[PDB]
Amino acid sequence: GLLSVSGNEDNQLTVKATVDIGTEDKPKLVVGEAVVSIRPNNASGGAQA
Amino acid sequence: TFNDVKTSLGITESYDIVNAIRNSQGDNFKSYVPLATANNVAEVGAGILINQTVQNDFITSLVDRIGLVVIRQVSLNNPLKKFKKGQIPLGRTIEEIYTDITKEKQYDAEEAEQKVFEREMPNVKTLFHERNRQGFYHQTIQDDSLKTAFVSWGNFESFVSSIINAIYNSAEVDEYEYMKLLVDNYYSKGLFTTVKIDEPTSSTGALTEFVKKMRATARKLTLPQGSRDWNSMAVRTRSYMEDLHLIIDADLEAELDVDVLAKAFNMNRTDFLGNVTVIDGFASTGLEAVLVDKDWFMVYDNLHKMETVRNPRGLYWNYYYHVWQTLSVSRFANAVAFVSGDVPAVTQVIVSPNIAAVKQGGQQQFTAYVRATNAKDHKVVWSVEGGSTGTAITGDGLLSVSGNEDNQLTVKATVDIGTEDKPKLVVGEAVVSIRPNNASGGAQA
Amino acid sequence: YTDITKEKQYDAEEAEQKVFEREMPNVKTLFHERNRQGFYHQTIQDDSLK
Amino acid sequence: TFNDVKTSLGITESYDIVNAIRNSQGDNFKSYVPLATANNVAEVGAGILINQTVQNDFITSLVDRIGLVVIRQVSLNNPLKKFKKGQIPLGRTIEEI
Amino acid sequence: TFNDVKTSLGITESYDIVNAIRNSQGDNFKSYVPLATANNVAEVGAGILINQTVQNDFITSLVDRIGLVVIRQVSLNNPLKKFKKGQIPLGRTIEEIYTDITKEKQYDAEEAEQKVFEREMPNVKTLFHERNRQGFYHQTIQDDSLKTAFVSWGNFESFVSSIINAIYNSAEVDEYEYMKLLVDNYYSKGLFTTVKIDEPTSSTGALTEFVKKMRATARKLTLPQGSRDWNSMAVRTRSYMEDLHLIIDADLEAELDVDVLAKAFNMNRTDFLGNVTVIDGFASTGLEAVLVDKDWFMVYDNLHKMETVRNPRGLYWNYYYHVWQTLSVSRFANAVAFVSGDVPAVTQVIVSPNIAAVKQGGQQQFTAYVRATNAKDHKVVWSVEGGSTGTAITGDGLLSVSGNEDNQLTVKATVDIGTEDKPKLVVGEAVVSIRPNNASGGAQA
Amino acid sequence: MVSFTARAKSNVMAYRLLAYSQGDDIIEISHAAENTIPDYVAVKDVDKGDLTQVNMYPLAAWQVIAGSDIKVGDNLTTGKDGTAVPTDDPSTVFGYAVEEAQEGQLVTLVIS
Amino acid sequence: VSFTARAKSNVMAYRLLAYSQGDDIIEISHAAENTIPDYVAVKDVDKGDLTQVNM
Amino acid sequence: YPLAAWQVIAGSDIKVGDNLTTGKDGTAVPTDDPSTVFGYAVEEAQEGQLVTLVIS
Repeated sequence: GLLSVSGNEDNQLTVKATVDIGTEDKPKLVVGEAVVSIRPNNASGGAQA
Repeated sequence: TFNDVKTSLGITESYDIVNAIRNSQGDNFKSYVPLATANNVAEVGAGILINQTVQNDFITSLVDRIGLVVIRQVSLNNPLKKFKKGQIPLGRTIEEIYTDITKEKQYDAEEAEQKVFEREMPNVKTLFHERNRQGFYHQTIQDDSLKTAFVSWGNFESFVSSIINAIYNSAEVDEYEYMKLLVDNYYSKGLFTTVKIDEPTSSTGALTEFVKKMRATARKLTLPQGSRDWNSMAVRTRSYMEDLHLIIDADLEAELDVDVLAKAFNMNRTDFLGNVTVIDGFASTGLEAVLVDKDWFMVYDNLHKMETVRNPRGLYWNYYYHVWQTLSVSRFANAVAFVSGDVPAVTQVIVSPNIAAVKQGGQQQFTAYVRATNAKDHKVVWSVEGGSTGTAITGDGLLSVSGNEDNQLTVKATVDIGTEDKPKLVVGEAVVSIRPNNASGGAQA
Repeated sequence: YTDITKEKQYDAEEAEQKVFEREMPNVKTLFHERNRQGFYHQTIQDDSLK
Repeated sequence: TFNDVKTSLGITESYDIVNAIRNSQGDNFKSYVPLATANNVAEVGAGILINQTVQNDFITSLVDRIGLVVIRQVSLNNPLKKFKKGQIPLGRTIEEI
Repeated sequence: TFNDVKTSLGITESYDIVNAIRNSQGDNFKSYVPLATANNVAEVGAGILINQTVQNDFITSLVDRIGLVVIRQVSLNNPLKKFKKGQIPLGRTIEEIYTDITKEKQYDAEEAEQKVFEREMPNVKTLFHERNRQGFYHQTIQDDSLKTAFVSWGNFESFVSSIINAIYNSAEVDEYEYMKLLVDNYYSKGLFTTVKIDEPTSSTGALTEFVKKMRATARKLTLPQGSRDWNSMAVRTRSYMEDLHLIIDADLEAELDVDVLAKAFNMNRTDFLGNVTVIDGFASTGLEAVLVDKDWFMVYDNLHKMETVRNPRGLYWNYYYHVWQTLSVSRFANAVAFVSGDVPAVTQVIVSPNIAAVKQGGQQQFTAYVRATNAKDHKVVWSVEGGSTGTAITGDGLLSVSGNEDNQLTVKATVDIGTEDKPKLVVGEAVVSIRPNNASGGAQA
Repeated sequence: MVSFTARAKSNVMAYRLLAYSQGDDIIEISHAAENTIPDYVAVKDVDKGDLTQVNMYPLAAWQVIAGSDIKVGDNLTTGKDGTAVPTDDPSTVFGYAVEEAQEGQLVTLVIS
Repeated sequence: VSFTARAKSNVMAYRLLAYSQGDDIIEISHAAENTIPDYVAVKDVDKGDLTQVNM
Repeated sequence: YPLAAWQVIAGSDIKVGDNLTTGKDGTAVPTDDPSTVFGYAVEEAQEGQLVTLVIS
């Protein structure tokens, strides 16, 4: 559940918490949903280490 | 700051009631069919998570506004708060002192000729407790920024206070947890006078028997004459019925409320199993219920204050609710554990003189109380341990110190349970300070 | 609806640097809106009733 | 006047709750895991039999003191007390008629 | 807690008085035999480093409690404080200006004929002093933890107050030490005029000779006509007995009192002249006494603030006693040192007018004052460094400056101590700024 | 940390394992090839012609996209698209999982 | 950072350790002879005792 | 303090991406023979200038 946003994400994100119940032949996905507003910052970045 | 939010956000519908209503035909949902605005109610019946700005009907350019802000001033009090014993501003250690009864002597006035000034030491025991909790509740309140969310100062201030109240709530929640910790602690140490019960969930009969055991116990703990049992200090004590507090693990309460037709079904007060409190599980196994005196809790407040600080760079305040407490268990008080399933034959042996001081060449009778669960006879093996001189203890607990013992002695009361291939030694322990005297000696007779 | 805050251990040494540490409160919200709007039309034939 | 007293003096633990808590994983004892000072509470939760002098934090040379003494004024009344019929200062024999 | 602490924790027992008494026969310790509790007094009365728990004599369960807390308030003082020169709120540099005497010339109108307007510079010397100390005292007060150590507000408050007082004591101690530092510093730089003595702390002759030299020196320091020999600026000056202060120590004081003043009929003929004080000794090896003018010290206050701040999270106060001050020494003031240890033949050479600013193609006269502690001639060697060539000193301090310089110049004067394989050099220096000479030429004949 | 400038040369995606090469007076970066040991991890999307930076620091663990299901303690190597996948060939191991991850989820890793 | 380890068999302080896996949680034991160890014990850890690895 | 990158005086001219080894006086110089490689430069540097590159 730790969300990590890229250094250049420009769009609204949806976070889902899916629990698969039933069987693999007809999976049932119970989904919790949340939304994330992205905040600009002009932080430096690219690659690390 | 969102541009696309669905009203179904996070909602897994089992069915669409709007669809169900319009597709009904004199059956289920029939009475909703005439509800002129049911569709609206159905759409936002659960409210919405994100307030998507809605335009006003009649004039689309006007915006519907927030007509009401509800500050939910909800408290979360510690269900065990009633056991707080007050506070201690200065110092750290608490010394409990419990005196006890004295044996009756026969009124023989002839013996009284010489026995005036006879010494009779009182049965005084002690127990110490110390401040052991010390935490705090850090909380930032981003002042000034919040002023854009509220229109009225009344709402603004109400909100801020609810944050502070939330801090207080968290303190209460944690106290609750620490008090449960004390129960499980005391339990893990085998210091409860345990009672072996059969897991109620396995049978209504077992469940019923459990209640009888609790009831019998509850009575025993309140017998005016006292009984030594029920406490790990083996001191004679009683309890008043209103002092009893039965702690229920979980659903067990309900299970008894309904399954035990002959007890729980016609009660809700002190008279029946004492006072009853309910928790959300002991989570320590065995324990399904705990019965203790109101004086069993040594909860004292040592520090309660909120410090604050204003950041000037960032417009916010930090709050530091500091909570220091003495959290402990008053051994001396009555305390019973209702432990289901497999238990030890003997939970714990109690040596009565926990702290003894015996002279070189002097003696000290010790008494062992074997807290057995199987109600069978057990044998106590008395032994001296440590020390200098090989001095020992009789087979009945009479300690005899040599005329030249120079070291601290340990007195043990061992009860061997299990079998000879894997003996289990339940041991009661006591210590003896040796008192010098320069008494003459060597050999006798 | 505000909510509880996690207890932190009173370590005064850590406190040397952690003053002004930010701790956002667990605040959640929920919105409700006027959704019913109907009326009860009723004729009373006055005078005739007399 | 002792020079070596264990906090476990006379205590046969069925399990070590401190160990149990740190070795828990979202199961039993889960709610104790966040308790910032649980270890202290677990150590002296039952109190101690012998007051081993404890030094003050911040200044080791200072000694923590006893801030409270509790005198347990507990009575043990005769449950049958209500049947006392009074007293007889003089004489010895009672004649019921 | 420290568990098994012994009463002997910091004891280096020399003969065990308990046994000395125990087995005493005709020996003087026999006087303690009649005592009933001598063993307990002998065992503990020396003091207890670590408080170990003691149970009550009668009830082993009860713990004996402390019925008296003593806050030992102490105040320390800087004896040298009286030499402080006051306070300077603003600015920083302290300038000390001194006009020296001149040199007699011989009357002769044949020369005067031409030299009517020729200029003759005043012999002015200048010193500057800078702020040196800017340190501060830092003290944390952990109030709420202290509250567990004290059970009375009287003791609590007394204790905390004491700590703050200790901060001020800290300052007094260090100020004292800093002024001593100035003495050992100035000494380490060879700036005291050295007087050779022989360990007052020895024979009465050593003491006596010391006294003689002291009184004699004091006389010299106050002679009406003045002298250059007591200064690091080597300027002609004079001081009074009211200015003179003898620093020394307690050892000397006692020696004087007992072997001299006690016998003297006319005490004023052997006591020390001028004002006399006592310090705890000097750190510099061989330095026995220092005799200086009251204006030798150049100590000024720059800042004395105590800031206080609360840590709301850690629950404590931080006290910041900022002590800023100027710590320096006047080299114009008279200053001598009485040294018992072995010293250099020359401890310091003072050179010229110091700050010079000779114009390109010019000429200037430098000089030297050799502090010949061991009374030898000491030839002075001169040198010029920094420039190319055509610039040099004749050997008599007369500097001839070339037709073009550049670099800032330094002139040197030196004395060789030891042997050619151990050529220790005492070197005096002076700097010369070169004023541009606009005279033209380039190639000549 | 020690930062330096590097240019993507092939649509760098966040949380992917990265490799690098010597380019036109600049270090160029891209997703690490399958079955090897990566040098850097992306934490921002950087397109084929985009110029960015690299923050140097001996990180204890990386958070990368799982290329397949991963069990706690599994030794990991590069997979398709620079994702991390379970392996057993030491020479391609660059770290190991300390937590469970399903394909497409982030998996924390400890470098070796 | 850190993570939970389940030990494996009587870890001693200052000894070189190596990781493995079993039921779930990473198992820690003394590193085998003649190889490269993964971690250094800071304290003694019992056979099946959970603890932390301070990365 | 395990550094991932160093700043070393260039013993010659170094281009970005060049593998580096020890040179005269312990300076960093370009190489091509794995074994001598201790690090790769991340920036161009002229002789006498510091060059910063990752270890590896």
